[PDB]
Amino acid sequence: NIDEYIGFDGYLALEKVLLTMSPVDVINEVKASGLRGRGGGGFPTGLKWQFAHDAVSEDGIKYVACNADEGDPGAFMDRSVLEGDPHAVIEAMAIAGYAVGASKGYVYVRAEYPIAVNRLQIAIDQAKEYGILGENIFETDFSFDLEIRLGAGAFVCGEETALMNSIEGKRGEPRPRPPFPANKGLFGKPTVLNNVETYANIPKIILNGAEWFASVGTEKSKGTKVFALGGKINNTGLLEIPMGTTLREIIYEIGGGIPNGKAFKAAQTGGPSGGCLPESLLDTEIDYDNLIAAGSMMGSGGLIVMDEDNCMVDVARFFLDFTQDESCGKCPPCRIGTKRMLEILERICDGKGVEGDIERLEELAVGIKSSALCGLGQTAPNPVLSTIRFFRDEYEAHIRDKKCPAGVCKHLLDFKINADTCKGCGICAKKCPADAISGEKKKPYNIDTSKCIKCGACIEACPFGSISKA
Amino acid sequence: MAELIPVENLDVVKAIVAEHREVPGCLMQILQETQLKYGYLPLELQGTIADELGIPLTEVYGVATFYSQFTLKPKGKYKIGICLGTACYVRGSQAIIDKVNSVLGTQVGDTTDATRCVGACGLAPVMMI
Amino acid sequence: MKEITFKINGQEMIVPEGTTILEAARMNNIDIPTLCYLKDINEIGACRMCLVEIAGARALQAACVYPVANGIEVLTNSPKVREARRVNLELILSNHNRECTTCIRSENCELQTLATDLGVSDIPFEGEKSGKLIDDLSTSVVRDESKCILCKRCVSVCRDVQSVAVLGTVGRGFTSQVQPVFNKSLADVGCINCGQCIINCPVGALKEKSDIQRVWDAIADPSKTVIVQTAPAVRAALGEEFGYPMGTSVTGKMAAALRRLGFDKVFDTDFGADVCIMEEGTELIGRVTNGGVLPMITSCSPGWIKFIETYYPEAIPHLSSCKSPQNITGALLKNHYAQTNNIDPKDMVVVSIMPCTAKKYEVQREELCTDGNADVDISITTRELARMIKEARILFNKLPDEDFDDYYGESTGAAVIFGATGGVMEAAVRTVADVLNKKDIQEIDYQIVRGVDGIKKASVEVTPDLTVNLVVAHGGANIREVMEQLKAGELADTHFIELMACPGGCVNGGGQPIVSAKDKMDIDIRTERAKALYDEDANVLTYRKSHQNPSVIRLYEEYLEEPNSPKAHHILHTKYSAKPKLV
Ligand SMILES: NC(=O)c1ccc[n+]([C@@H]2O[C@H](COP(=O)([O-])OP(=O)(O)OC[C@H]3O[C@@H](n4cnc5c(N)ncnc54)[C@H](O)[C@@H]3O)[C@@H](O)[C@H]2O)c1
Ligand SMILES: Cc1cc2nc3c(=O)[nH]c(=O)nc-3n(C[C@H](O)[C@H](O)[C@H](O)COP(=O)(O)O)c2cc1C
Ligand code: SF4
Ligand code: SF4
Ligand code: SF4
Ligand code: SF4
Ligand code: SF4
Ligand code: SF4
Ligand code: SF4
Ligand code: FES
Ligand code: FES
Ligand SMILES: [Zn+2]
Repeated sequence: NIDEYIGFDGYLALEKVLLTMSPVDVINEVKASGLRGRGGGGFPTGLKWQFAHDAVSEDGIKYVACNADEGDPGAFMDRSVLEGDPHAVIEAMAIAGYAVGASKGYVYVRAEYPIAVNRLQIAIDQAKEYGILGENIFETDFSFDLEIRLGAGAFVCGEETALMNSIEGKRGEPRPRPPFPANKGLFGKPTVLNNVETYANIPKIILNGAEWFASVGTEKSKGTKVFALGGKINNTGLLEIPMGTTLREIIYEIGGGIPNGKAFKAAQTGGPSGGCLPESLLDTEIDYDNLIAAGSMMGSGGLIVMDEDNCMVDVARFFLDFTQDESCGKCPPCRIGTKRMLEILERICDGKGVEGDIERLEELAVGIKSSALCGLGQTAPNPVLSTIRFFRDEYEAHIRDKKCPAGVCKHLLDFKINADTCKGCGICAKKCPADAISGEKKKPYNIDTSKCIKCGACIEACPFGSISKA
Repeated sequence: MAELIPVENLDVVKAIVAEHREVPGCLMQILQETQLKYGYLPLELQGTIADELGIPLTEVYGVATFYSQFTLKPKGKYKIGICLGTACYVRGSQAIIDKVNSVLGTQVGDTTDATRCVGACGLAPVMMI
Repeated sequence: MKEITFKINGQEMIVPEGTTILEAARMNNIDIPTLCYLKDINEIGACRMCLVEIAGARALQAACVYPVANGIEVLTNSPKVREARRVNLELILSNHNRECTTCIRSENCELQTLATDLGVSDIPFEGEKSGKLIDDLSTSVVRDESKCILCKRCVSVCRDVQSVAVLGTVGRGFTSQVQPVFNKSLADVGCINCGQCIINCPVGALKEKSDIQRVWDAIADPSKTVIVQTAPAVRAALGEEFGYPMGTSVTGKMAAALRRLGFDKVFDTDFGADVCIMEEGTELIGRVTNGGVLPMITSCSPGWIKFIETYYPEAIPHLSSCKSPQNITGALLKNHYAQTNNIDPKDMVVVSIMPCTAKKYEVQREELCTDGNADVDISITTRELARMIKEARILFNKLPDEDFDDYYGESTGAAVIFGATGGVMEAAVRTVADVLNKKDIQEIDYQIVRGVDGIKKASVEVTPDLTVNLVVAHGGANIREVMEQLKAGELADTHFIELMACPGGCVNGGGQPIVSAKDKMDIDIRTERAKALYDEDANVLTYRKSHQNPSVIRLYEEYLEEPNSPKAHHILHTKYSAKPKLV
């Protein structure tokens, strides 16, 4: 509702900036706010606007665009503000188009979300009826227009230069930089790209004042950040925390603790580009500077929490297989170097791995970290680097001991019956495909671990449930 | 939903191809329209729509092979969708696959499909005809 | 131009805008590896072998793609860069088949030079490669993806500078590979047998059809007599694969070598080219005097004429009914020599060399037949000849010199310049000026269109009553754009259109042995082909004009009457048909 939005102090930000303050002044204010990029870049955002306006253009036109694409699975962050309040979103590019001198722009939205795609077109239509988007904006000489672009959320397309090639209609081809997209972007003339969450606080900082935004948080990073929790958690939902939050407070008192009486081992943040944060650093703060020394990245703002029941090797390839199909394939590191590590632990999880290979991943670790072209490549071993610094020992349970204490790493376990609880009904023996179960009536059946495929069809075939992963 | 070859190729390609700007652009917008009402992307008709556009086939076929955002040819008459997500892999359906391999025909991946989780995880596995 | 400052290894340098680190370092005697880059065409940096350390950077950057800035100090001898490139070379080595004893170029493959240069010691990384198939069905060019390392340069050179664009990338991960449209063979799709597809691939994944076994079968039969043939431009390329300095004529030496191989008769393309130029001048006079279809266009290359008949069937009535010179030589040799020497036509075999790879297509064509017999039954290339002579492996550098035989091997400079770019029109205007106005010209002023290189325009006053315009277009983009403007009919005024399939003349043809991208950096090789050809031309001590040869008029009033006789209309001119298109 456009009338309910303007009753929430709606579009007051565009009224003041088009009548009082110069485009030079709005750049100086965000530098006083200390805002930096929340998309994962880590660069100061207002600094790139200085390059954007001051650059030389052959035709005098400049583009400004927005990033509304979500990369990490389960990271439901950008979609909520799209379905919650998109009027502040479209208001923000009009502030952005005022600062650098833009007349046209585009919005990139995924076609797989029927919730917000139909909603945002309604917002665009009503805004131009008031005169907000279009010509003669608030009786001024600045004209800015928009056109919706319907993407489908390709995971490799989230890269900055990939948005430019997406609207050009070619494949999602990341080109090397320099020249920068804020210097040579669409049609060889500068563009501006920012995430929706950056555009959220823009009407706030101009109305409330940037001194309040710098009043909350640490000295290095100012302001607040939003996350989207997930994993084995008691309570699922959305949280709004400021700068200054530690891990042990967020998992227990706010997160609701570990469900079903289990205990914490490690928590993954940042999706496939981040890493796993164990119990040893629960007292630590979360920050741009803090996590990069800890071996992770903020990512899309997700959170994956874990319990005892999962194998750390099993969660290790559970991220990288998602990125295996999502490489664009052009640099040889992110093309063939990625599958190199898959076949290593695949023999390990089956038990074909051999000694001396714990050091073997580290030479490939520094290579794809260094010579990767798009940002997927160097952050592909970011789970791999973190898991071997802190959790190095339990690989030898799979290398030497050939046991999986978690009980999900399948091809090396064993099944043991509990003769106290099991009656010996033999229902599991009939449903065993390998005929590896032997025994008689009223006596618990005995197992041959040599013949089992370890498919595990027998364990639920026991109504008593006395079969254990030994 | 799928009104065969002739009238739809004519109707949809004589209507919403002829615009300006969006160099491939809105062609991707009609590509999804094809999988909105064909279920596949035609082989010999990319050449027809391209000669209507006057641009060769390598870039559109490259767009087709680049994204996995749509489907291709293989459709005999029906499809058999076995739900094999993580919760469904806890349940498992391998003996059912072995069962159809000895009666119906070949293994997964060949016509005589693979599905992500669609909902209703409590009744795993799900057979989708 | 804008002057910008940098420091390379502590040495200051001022360069204009657009200068990258790679070319400036090469200018300042610093050498950096590359597979990704080629001049003006392919700039992606995707090989990631050209890494140089830049101070203050978060990660390393590729030298070819990185543009310079003011005052950046950079180094190229760190442990970081050497270990990174060692890791990447170890990684990229894993795919291509290490069976280098059967790699077609073998010693010239520069990947081998990078391997022996960067001190790669072991291969710790075994594994499984892509999906294998070999499309050995095309009559000219065969692919093998087991050796390809996906450098994108083949699709780039076919897409843009040729304006053909029949290749592309498919799949994700390992399923990414270079393919034509909808994975059929190259024989049924709109490939033009360009030959620039094969000459720029860095791994030999693109290959010819080695058809030497039936050469050996033909020479192995004593009852079959063999007649070999030398193209007028092959002799500037043999020493290249013999390591000779630039532009050395090995003409009499290869004549003596092919005589030592035991081949029964030796001849050249020169005389048939002279006959073709005289004939083409005769239909020039016929079409001008009768107001025929304008402009008229020659048929020297099979490539672009196949391109037209597979692409533009509406342009048929402007062609020339005559064939290529090699077909003409084959027909005259199997008719006049056969009748003179009483040797059965089906007991003779004729083999000829020409570096243009499209020729293997026209031997497939059945319509170029004389009394149901193909004009030439077999042909090999310069690389094929190099492989065969290294089978013979005769010690080439110590041969004497010999001359060809009578009648059909005589020499004139007007067809020494036949192999150059535009010498056909030069000889044509020479003979038409000597016939119609008794004018003796050797060189023609050329005004090249500004902004486009490869198109050339002139206006030569053949007669004071009739002035003839000249258009020379070589290179695929040039042919494409002249086709587009003649489609609207903008250039109805001119009379000559010179369409040449390969860029830079047949001295830049496909069959010539490979040169590395490093040697193309210093001097364009077509320049030294031009200098060797021009030194051969200026030293011709007897004749500079085509029709003044006694032997051609001897065969005219002996056997072929006059040009455009009805019998010559049946054996020297024929019609062309359009070809099916499935692009
Ligand atoms: N958000 C996601 O879904 C996602 C996915 C993977 C990784 N990431 C993160 O995003 C980061 C971006 O990758 P990167 O670090 O290779 O790129 P990057 O350093 O270029 O960071 C991206 C942004 O920084 C700006 N930038 C960087 N250096 C600049 C300079 N000198 N002058 C002006 N602007 C400059 C770019 O213009 C761009 O807007 C990754 O390192 C990773 O941490 C994000
Ligand atoms: C490989 C790669 C993938 C990225 N994917 C995304 C994405 O999906 N969503 C997103 O908002 N930003 C992504 N980014 C960050 C963008 O570069 C860009 O920074 C973002 O659109 C703007 O946020 P900022 O304010 O931090 O610049 C990605 C960067 C890289 C290198
Ligand atoms: S790292 Fe290389 S292969 Fe991976 S997405 Fe980037 S360019 Fe493509
Ligand atoms: S794990 Fe499978 S094969 Fe082994 S006993 Fe149980 S049901 Fe039989
Ligand atoms: S495991 Fe269960 S089904 Fe099998 S014999 Fe024991 S009690 Fe019976
Ligand atoms: S291209 Fe491959 S097979 Fe051929 S020589 Fe080079 S490395 Fe060996
Ligand atoms: S076929 Fe040759 S030129 Fe083409 S991409 Fe592969 S290696 Fe490069
Ligand atoms: S032969 Fe010609 S058309 Fe075919 S791939 Fe090579 S350059 Fe392209
Ligand atoms: S111009 Fe090139 S393609 Fe044409 S015949 Fe000569 S070498 Fe062959
Ligand atoms: S994954 Fe099968 S229904 Fe959820
Ligand atoms: S050409 Fe090799 S890295 Fe650029
Ligand atoms: Zn395990």
